[PDB]
Amino acid sequence: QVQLLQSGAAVTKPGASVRVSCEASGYNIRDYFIHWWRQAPGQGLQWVGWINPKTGQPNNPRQFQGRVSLTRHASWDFDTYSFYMDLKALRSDDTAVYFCARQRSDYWDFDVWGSGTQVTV
Amino acid sequence: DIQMTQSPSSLSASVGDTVTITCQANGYLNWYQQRRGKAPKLLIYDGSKLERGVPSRFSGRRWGQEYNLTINNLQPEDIATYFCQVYEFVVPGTRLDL
Amino acid sequence: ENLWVTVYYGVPVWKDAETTLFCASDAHNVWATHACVPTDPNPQEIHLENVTEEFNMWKNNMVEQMHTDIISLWDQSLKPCVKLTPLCVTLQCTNVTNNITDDMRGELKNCSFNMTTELRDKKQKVYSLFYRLDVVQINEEYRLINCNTSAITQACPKVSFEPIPIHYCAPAGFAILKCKDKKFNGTGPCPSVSTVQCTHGIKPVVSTQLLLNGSLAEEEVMIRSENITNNAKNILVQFNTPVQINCTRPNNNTRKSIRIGPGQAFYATGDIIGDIRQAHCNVSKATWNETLGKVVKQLRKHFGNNTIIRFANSSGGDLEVTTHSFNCGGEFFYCNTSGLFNSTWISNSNDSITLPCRIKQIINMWQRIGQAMYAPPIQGVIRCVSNITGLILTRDGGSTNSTTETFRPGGGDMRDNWRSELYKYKVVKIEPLGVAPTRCKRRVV
Amino acid sequence: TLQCTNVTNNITDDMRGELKNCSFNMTTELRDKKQKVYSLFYRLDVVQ
Amino acid sequence: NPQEIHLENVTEEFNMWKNNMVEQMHTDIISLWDQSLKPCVKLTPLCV
Amino acid sequence: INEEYRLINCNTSAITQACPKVSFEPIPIHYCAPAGFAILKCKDKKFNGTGPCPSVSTVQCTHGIKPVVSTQLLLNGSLAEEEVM
Amino acid sequence: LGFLGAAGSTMGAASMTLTVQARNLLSGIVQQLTVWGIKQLQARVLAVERYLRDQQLLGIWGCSGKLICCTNVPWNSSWSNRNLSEIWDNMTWLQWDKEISNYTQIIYGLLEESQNQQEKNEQDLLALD
Amino acid sequence: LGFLGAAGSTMGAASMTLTVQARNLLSGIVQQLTVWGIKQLQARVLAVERYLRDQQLLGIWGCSGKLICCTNVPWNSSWSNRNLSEIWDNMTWLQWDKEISNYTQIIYGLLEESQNQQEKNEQDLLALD
Amino acid sequence: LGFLGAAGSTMGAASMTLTVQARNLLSGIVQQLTVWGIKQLQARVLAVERYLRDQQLLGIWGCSGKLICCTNVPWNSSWSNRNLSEIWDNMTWLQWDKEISNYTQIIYGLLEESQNQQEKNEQDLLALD
Ligand SMILES: *[C@@H]1O[C@H](CO)[C@@H](O[C@@H]2O[C@H](CO)[C@@H](O[C@@H]3O[C@H](CO[C@H]4O[C@H](CO[C@H]5O[C@H](CO)[C@@H](O)[C@H](O)[C@@H]5O[C@H]5O[C@H](CO)[C@@H](O)[C@H](O)[C@@H]5O)[C@@H](O)[C@H](O[C@H]5O[C@H](CO)[C@@H](O)[C@H](O)[C@@H]5O)[C@@H]4O)[C@@H](O)[C@H](O[C@H]4O[C@H](CO)[C@@H](O)[C@H](O)[C@@H]4O[C@H]4O[C@H](CO)[C@@H](O)[C@H](O)[C@@H]4O)[C@@H]3O)[C@H](O)[C@H]2NC(C)=O)[C@H](O)[C@H]1NC(C)=O
Ligand SMILES: *[C@@H]1O[C@H](CO)[C@@H](O[C@@H]2O[C@H](CO)[C@@H](O[C@@H]3O[C@H](CO[C@H]4O[C@H](CO[C@H]5O[C@H](CO)[C@@H](O)[C@H](O)[C@@H]5O)[C@@H](O)[C@H](O[C@H]5O[C@H](CO)[C@@H](O)[C@H](O)[C@@H]5O)[C@@H]4O)[C@@H](O)[C@H](O[C@H]4O[C@H](CO)[C@@H](O)[C@H](O)[C@@H]4O[C@H]4O[C@H](CO)[C@@H](O)[C@H](O)[C@@H]4O)[C@@H]3O)[C@H](O)[C@H]2NC(C)=O)[C@H](O)[C@H]1NC(C)=O
Ligand SMILES: *[C@@H]1O[C@H](CO)[C@@H](O[C@@H]2O[C@H](CO)[C@@H](O[C@@H]3O[C@H](CO)[C@@H](O)[C@H](O)[C@@H]3O)[C@H](O)[C@H]2NC(C)=O)[C@H](O)[C@H]1NC(C)=O
Ligand SMILES: *[C@@H]1O[C@H](CO)[C@@H](O[C@@H]2O[C@H](CO)[C@@H](O[C@@H]3O[C@H](CO)[C@@H](O)[C@H](O)[C@@H]3O)[C@H](O)[C@H]2NC(C)=O)[C@H](O)[C@H]1NC(C)=O
Ligand SMILES: *[C@@H]1O[C@H](CO)[C@@H](O[C@@H]2O[C@H](CO)[C@@H](O[C@@H]3O[C@H](CO)[C@@H](O)[C@H](O)[C@@H]3O)[C@H](O)[C@H]2NC(C)=O)[C@H](O)[C@H]1NC(C)=O
Ligand SMILES: *[C@@H]1O[C@H](CO)[C@@H](O[C@@H]2O[C@H](CO)[C@@H](O[C@@H]3O[C@H](CO)[C@@H](O)[C@H](O)[C@@H]3O)[C@H](O)[C@H]2NC(C)=O)[C@H](O)[C@H]1NC(C)=O
Ligand SMILES: *[C@@H]1O[C@H](CO)[C@@H](O[C@@H]2O[C@H](CO)[C@@H](O)[C@H](O)[C@H]2NC(C)=O)[C@H](O)[C@H]1NC(C)=O
Ligand SMILES: *[C@@H]1O[C@H](CO)[C@@H](O[C@@H]2O[C@H](CO)[C@@H](O)[C@H](O)[C@H]2NC(C)=O)[C@H](O)[C@H]1NC(C)=O
Ligand SMILES: *[C@@H]1O[C@H](CO)[C@@H](O[C@@H]2O[C@H](CO)[C@@H](O)[C@H](O)[C@H]2NC(C)=O)[C@H](O)[C@H]1NC(C)=O
Ligand SMILES: *[C@@H]1O[C@H](CO)[C@@H](O[C@@H]2O[C@H](CO)[C@@H](O)[C@H](O)[C@H]2NC(C)=O)[C@H](O)[C@H]1NC(C)=O
Ligand SMILES: *[C@@H]1O[C@H](CO)[C@@H](O[C@@H]2O[C@H](CO)[C@@H](O)[C@H](O)[C@H]2NC(C)=O)[C@H](O)[C@H]1NC(C)=O
Ligand SMILES: *[C@@H]1O[C@H](CO)[C@@H](O[C@@H]2O[C@H](CO)[C@@H](O)[C@H](O)[C@H]2NC(C)=O)[C@H](O)[C@H]1NC(C)=O
Ligand SMILES: *[C@@H]1O[C@H](CO)[C@@H](O[C@@H]2O[C@H](CO)[C@@H](O)[C@H](O)[C@H]2NC(C)=O)[C@H](O)[C@H]1NC(C)=O
Ligand SMILES: *[C@@H]1O[C@H](CO)[C@@H](O)[C@H](O)[C@H]1NC(C)=O
Ligand SMILES: *[C@@H]1O[C@H](CO)[C@@H](O)[C@H](O)[C@H]1NC(C)=O
Ligand SMILES: *[C@@H]1O[C@H](CO)[C@@H](O)[C@H](O)[C@H]1NC(C)=O
Ligand SMILES: *[C@@H]1O[C@H](CO)[C@@H](O)[C@H](O)[C@H]1NC(C)=O
Ligand SMILES: *[C@@H]1O[C@H](CO)[C@@H](O)[C@H](O)[C@H]1NC(C)=O
Ligand SMILES: *[C@@H]1O[C@H](CO)[C@@H](O)[C@H](O)[C@H]1NC(C)=O
Repeated sequence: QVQLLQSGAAVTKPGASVRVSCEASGYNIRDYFIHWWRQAPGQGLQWVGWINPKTGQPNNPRQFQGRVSLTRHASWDFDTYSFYMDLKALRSDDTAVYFCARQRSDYWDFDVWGSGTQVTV
Repeated sequence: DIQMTQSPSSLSASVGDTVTITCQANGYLNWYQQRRGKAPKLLIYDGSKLERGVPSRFSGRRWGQEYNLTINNLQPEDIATYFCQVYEFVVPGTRLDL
Repeated sequence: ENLWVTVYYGVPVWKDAETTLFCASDAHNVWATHACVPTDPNPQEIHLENVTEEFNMWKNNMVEQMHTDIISLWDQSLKPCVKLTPLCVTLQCTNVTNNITDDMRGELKNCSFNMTTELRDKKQKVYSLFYRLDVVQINEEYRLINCNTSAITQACPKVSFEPIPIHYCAPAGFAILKCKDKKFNGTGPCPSVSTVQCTHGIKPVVSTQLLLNGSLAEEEVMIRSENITNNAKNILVQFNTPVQINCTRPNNNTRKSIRIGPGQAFYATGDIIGDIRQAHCNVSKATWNETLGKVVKQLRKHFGNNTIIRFANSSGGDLEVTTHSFNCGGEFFYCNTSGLFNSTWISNSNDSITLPCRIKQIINMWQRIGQAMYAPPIQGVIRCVSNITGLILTRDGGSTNSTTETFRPGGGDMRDNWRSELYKYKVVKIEPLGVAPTRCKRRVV
Repeated sequence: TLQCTNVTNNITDDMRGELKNCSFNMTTELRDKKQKVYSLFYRLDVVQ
Repeated sequence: NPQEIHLENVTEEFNMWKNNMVEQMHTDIISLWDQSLKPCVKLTPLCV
Repeated sequence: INEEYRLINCNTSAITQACPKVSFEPIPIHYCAPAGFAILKCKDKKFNGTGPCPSVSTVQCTHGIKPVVSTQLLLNGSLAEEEVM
Repeated sequence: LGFLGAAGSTMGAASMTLTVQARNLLSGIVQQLTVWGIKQLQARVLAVERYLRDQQLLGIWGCSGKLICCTNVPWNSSWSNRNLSEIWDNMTWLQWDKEISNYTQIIYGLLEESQNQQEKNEQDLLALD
Repeated sequence: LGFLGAAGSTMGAASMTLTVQARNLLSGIVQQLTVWGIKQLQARVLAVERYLRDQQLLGIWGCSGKLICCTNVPWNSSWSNRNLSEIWDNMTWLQWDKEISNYTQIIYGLLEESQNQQEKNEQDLLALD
Repeated sequence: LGFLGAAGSTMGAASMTLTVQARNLLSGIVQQLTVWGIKQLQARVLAVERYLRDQQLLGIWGCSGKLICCTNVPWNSSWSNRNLSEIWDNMTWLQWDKEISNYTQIIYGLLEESQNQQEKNEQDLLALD
């Protein structure tokens, strides 16, 4: 299994931060970028950005610069990876559901997805 | 740059018959199917192939800069949203219903 | 008349293939170039008229073999050195405040601990200086930073880290083609091919954000990438005029030596003779700002003619990829390049810049985690001068409306460092047997 | 040296004396500190 | 069968102290000596 | 240890223990040459170290040499035939 | 010229320099642990095995010890049909190799028996008189 | 005699025993880690590589499968000038090799192409009539 | 048939398939630490060494590059005496090899020098006219 476990829902006041996690369990973790997507009520998807898990390097669009932080962490048995997304200055528009996704090749074909986590303000 | 536009906002065909959805997309292309309150799932990548573990009712073909998604022998559960993505860009999908 | 088959042995024909090249060098050091056949004083090169071949980097197999070969030589040189297992103990540290500036406030620690002597039943009390990037507080007493992930190992301070030029030669029955086009892309047909017996002298220097001590282009600045519209691919820039960068470690270091058991020595760090100042690198502000101008002209050709082009500093990650990391004379630097990539170029002084650097001693060279290494201190004062001959960039995604592209420095994967030197070569296999029709027929007797 | 007792929590009588609950002192990652841990062992692997 | 052939009418030049069979007998028994010490007991606890 | 003892090597090296079922007895050894090579042999009785040997001969490999270690006297070796050399 | 120069020229002019391509098929490392110890040693054994597989073929067809060897198999036009001058004067060995790669296995079977095994027995039953 | 006996004799009488020297160029270790494991394995590969560099040369000159091979190159007296009897009856192969080692590279070039490849194409142009 | 089929048949009918046995003497490991690292490497060197020991023999007897090569040595009846039909039509190479293993070393000496070296010097004495 190549599951991508995700954490539960959360809600908070404006002007606060929020962290959402995503586990990787059943494959060679260090060989596939990890992307974060966002879906608003009654809209299409939106690219939040990607992270390279070997070096840990992020890439975000100009809309989210200075507000999003993508990080990762492994354990001293090196089997489990935990990816984190942190959002800093929340507003009403950030009410959405967020998706962990695992790229597979150079077509950007995302075969595995996470359950998704709903968060609102 | 990247251009992308798809063409039935939402059709309303019924059980049995077949329909097609067309995306115009410069540059690779994929198709996804997403039920309400669920994570999407990949059907067709690179515009022509299909992912291992999908009924063969779905199949797509390309010509020029226009791609086609079409499903044969509609089923009571194949009603969901369908959109096409290129790489960061996606589009608001289409809705079909009996 | 009816033509017959005739057989030819030794026709010029070749296909693509993979093999194991062997290496050759000139005339002790980590890359073990004392187990390389000595090179020859005759670099023979043959030009091939009227023939155009097809090159493709990012699939060249000479790169996947240079990688695994210097990862194997690195381990071969650590097998016989000292294991530092007794060094994971509890340390008792204290700030160093003896004639420091104010930038080095908190960068050095003076730690004391209990060590094993040459007798299994005696201990000794010992001190040594450690950098802040190598110790952690146990409960907010310190400990080395690696003692919950890996074991450290370092001796053999008679082995140097200086890179040595290395030629990669091909066995019999194979050949190495070489593209002599001056405006060559990554892939595509090169119409001015030529053959050699082995490549030029390649230096295995490792670095992260800038490419150092490499080769230059002859016509202008080149920009190579596979699918420049895919923002998950790095970009390789190559200058045509070098930029100098002078780096130094201005402290006067001393080196103790502690007999930990029989025949084992640990090389600590003694006191410092003088003042404690920070390490840095100075770059000429005029030359740098000029070559950055010559890069945006070529960068504009791939995007619209009136686009805004920005440079920003790295956005995050590990310490190795968020800074310019290199090795100068046995010490490992990590310099803050946030003063080089800070500008905005739209269409239509005479001093230097100073980049502050840090230093580490516990090194985890390739992303492998289960085995770190220590690095003994160097006596005296460090100083080196290098050429900057390229960059590794990364474009910000999600850019619509066709304006304001943003680039940031990247790196991390050493294979991109080898592709900047082996983009001209490819390996082919000779097929010397061919048949053809002709009029002669064998004489029956 | 281990210090073992019998496992009698919800067993049949086939397993009376087949499992032991042993406790001992182990070395940690810092050379001067130890830890006290435990583990279950089959009776065919320990001797008095 | 230790064969040996006599060669009439031929004289050759010998020179010890430059013979290369000597510099190979040396390094080959220095190397067999260490091969027989690799797999046996290390006396580390004896330095007390 | 100070003017209590210690082994003499504890400040220069470590000791291994001369694995007890392996003997130190020397055994004759013949050194043979690969294909395409040959081993010449001088049969002069009064042969010097260097110089022209006028009674050459060829063999496939040498006589049995015992690898005996010693310092001031050579032991269990070969003798001269005519006189002391 | 030198190694692989005639690769530019046409078949007629390139088939006068076979010896230079033939001489560089054996060695060139004239005088000279696993890394760089067994790396090389694995190469030198493959160079010999690839060289002996071609001397064996040339011997089976009756061409041993030669560089040009007129055989006795007729050229079926189904393999190609181009005027002789349109082959030896306006194309190269690189071009012609791609136009023929589909039939060499068909041809190689003929050379092996359609001449030599057929002829090796005839001289046997002819020298008996 | 045996292996290398004729080394004493003159060229005329020593050129009757070529097979003796030729047979001992391949093996003699009839039936049989790094020490004594990787050195010997590098000995057996060098013997094969050295034995094939000589068979390749003999084939290029048109002499494959022979021990004495009359060629078609004339003997330039600038290499040496001694009466035929003063060569085959009063000196040895050891003596003559030193008197000639300066010109072998000159001679080897004449045999390779300037005689055989010149001759290999003429039969090609002749068998097409 | 295939590799070693004719092993069942008689010598006459089995001597039509020599190429099948001859082709399978070189490789079979066509494509890609000691165990399974030096196991292979010790085998590939023995196959090359055993293959060159027989090409050398054939060249010494004057049969280089051939599969059937009748010589100039007469058949002494002391080795065997059976009607030619009682050899080529009612027995096999396996049966016949066991009847001759005592004399091959005697025969091999006659082929080597007593026929070819006796003949290789006579073309010399003839070609000098
Ligand atoms: C990209 O490429 C770049 C180009 O290659 C590369 O840069 C090069 O990097 C290497 C590696 O870091 C550099 O090589 C090192 O250079 C060190 C400096 O050597 C120079 O300075 C020495 C000191 O000179 C002072 O003292 C002399 C008396 O001895 C005086 O004569 C001098 O005038 C000078 O006096 C000044 O200082 C006095 C003391 O303070 C003062 O009294 C006085 O008034 C005045 O102010 C010189 O000795 C030395 O000379 C060497 O080189 C010249 C040629 O320039 C030769 O002619 C000489 O024969 C001699 O070889 C230089 O001028 C070296 O010290 C250093 O060597 C040490 O390390 C190596 C390797 O480990 C050892 O083999 C070597 O022996 C040294 O180790 C030893 O050190 C200690 C103390 O000596 C010793 O006890 C110990 O046992 C140990 O063995 C090394 O070679 C090179 O310089 C860089 N090039 C440049 C142009 O800068 C760059 O790194 C590359 N980038 C990347 C990323 O890879
Ligand atoms: C980065 O990654 C991206 C992917 O994300 C890469 O994009 C790829 O870019 C290449 C080259 O830029 C594209 O190849 C080109 O594809 C087009 C379109 O192909 C479709 O249409 C073909 C028919 O098109 C004609 O007819 C239609 C109407 O019928 C018209 O609208 C068109 O304008 C045309 O007139 C059709 O034949 C194709 O199917 C065939 O090909 C595919 C494979 O592509 C097969 O699977 C099919 O089975 C079938 O065989 C397809 O449906 C082609 O039209 C282009 O043809 C050019 O190149 C030919 C050589 O192969 C050449 O013979 C043609 O004459 C033509 O020449 C071009 O250049 C001339 C220069 O003077 C022009 O004058 C001329 O007008 C023409 O433009 C070409 O094959 C890829 O499709 C594209 N992939 C994707 C997914 O977008 C990008 O390359 C990467 N970059 C880097 C640096 O790596
Ligand atoms: C870094 O520190 C070391 C250690 O102090 C410095 O080395 C020292 O350099 C001085 C001056 O070159 C030496 O002084 C000399 O002393 C002798 C007598 O010993 C005297 O005859 C000379 O005239 C001179 O005064 C000193 O010996 C030397 N120390 C050692 C241990 O060698 C070094 O110079 C410092 N480096 C820098 C860049 O400051
Ligand atoms: C890499 O270098 C850059 C600049 O070269 C570093 O950013 C600089 O960080 C310092 C320390 O936090 C900032 O100084 C602060 O300035 C404010 C305003 O005067 C003052 O109130 C503070 O007390 C402090 O002095 C400095 O402003 C900042 N520069 C910029 C342009 O933001 C950066 O931190 C370095 N990277 C790392 C990892 O340290
Ligand atoms: C990255 O680039 C920006 C823009 O070039 C740099 O900010 C600029 O820094 C200079 C030097 O301090 C400022 O000049 C001086 O500023 C003070 C107060 O800001 C003013 O009173 C002086 O008269 C003088 O103009 C300049 O104002 C400032 N620009 C802005 C918009 O803040 C920045 O320092 C660069 N970062 C690095 C790490 O180099
Ligand atoms: C690369 O291709 C070019 C283009 O074909 C070759 O240049 C041509 O080579 C031919 C062959 O030597 C020349 O023909 C000559 O014609 C004159 C006049 O009839 C005749 O007297 C000569 O004996 C010879 O036949 C031709 O002039 C020359 N140039 C052209 C066609 O413009 C070139 O040789 C090729 N190089 C290689 C290395 O293959
Ligand atoms: C090994 O122990 C260290 C000691 O804390 C762990 O350090 C982490 O360090 C980073 C940055 O220094 C902090 O952000 C983390 O919070 C620290 N960990 C914890 C649990 O607080 C380090 O993670 C340990 N290594 C492993 C593999 O667990
Ligand atoms: C995708 O499918 C549609 C039909 O569902 C195709 O549109 C038809 O194209 C043909 C030409 O081949 C025309 O004759 C029809 O009139 C079109 N139908 C309509 C309703 O306009 C379309 O061509 C397909 N896409 C591709 C790239 O072939
Ligand atoms: C080195 O080991 C000695 C052990 O003799 C340590 O000294 C002990 O420190 C503990 C710490 O609380 C005290 O409780 C003991 O009473 C001390 N023993 C003696 C004999 O004084 C010493 O701390 C160790 N050194 C370091 C740097 O940790
Ligand atoms: C690091 O701390 C040690 C103490 O453990 C310092 O060593 C002492 O230095 C003073 C200086 O006057 C001497 O009087 C003491 O005798 C030293 N003690 C020992 C045990 O050597 C050392 O100087 C400190 N180093 C730095 C750079 O601050
Ligand atoms: C683990 O080690 C501790 C040592 O601290 C052991 O506890 C000691 O046990 C001895 C019995 O021989 C007592 O005399 C000491 O008084 C004990 N010390 C303390 C501090 O309690 C303990 O028994 C060991 N654990 C096991 C399972 O053997
Ligand atoms: C060694 O040399 C001697 C003389 O140099 C040879 O003896 C003569 O050999 C010739 C050649 O057959 C005979 O005709 C003479 O009768 C021999 N005796 C003389 C001249 O006194 C001897 O044959 C040589 N031996 C070898 C093995 O070459
Ligand atoms: C196996 O042996 C049988 C008989 O011993 C062979 O069958 C005969 O073969 C001869 C030729 O060898 C034919 O002329 C006969 O017609 C065959 N049939 C009979 C005698 O009944 C058979 O060919 C042999 N098989 C092989 C593979 O050699
Ligand atoms: C060292 O100094 C820093 C501030 O400069 C302080 O926070 C820290 O507690 C000090 N540590 C010690 C061991 O003195
Ligand atoms: C290099 O590649 C780019 C993009 O594929 C193309 O625009 C350019 O023309 C190429 N250069 C050459 C010399 O073909
Ligand atoms: C042997 O050596 C001695 C001294 O080295 C010399 O006097 C004597 O002449 C030599 N003998 C011969 C036969 O060369
Ligand atoms: C030539 O080949 C074709 C098939 O490609 C075959 O039908 C024909 O019989 C062959 N001709 C001869 C003479 O073998
Ligand atoms: C013989 O060699 C000499 C020396 O180079 C040369 O001058 C002469 O032309 C040569 N003669 C022949 C016929 O080769
Ligand atoms: C045949 O062999 C016998 C047995 O050795 C022998 O007596 C006889 O002379 C040989 N015949 C010939 C012609 O050699």
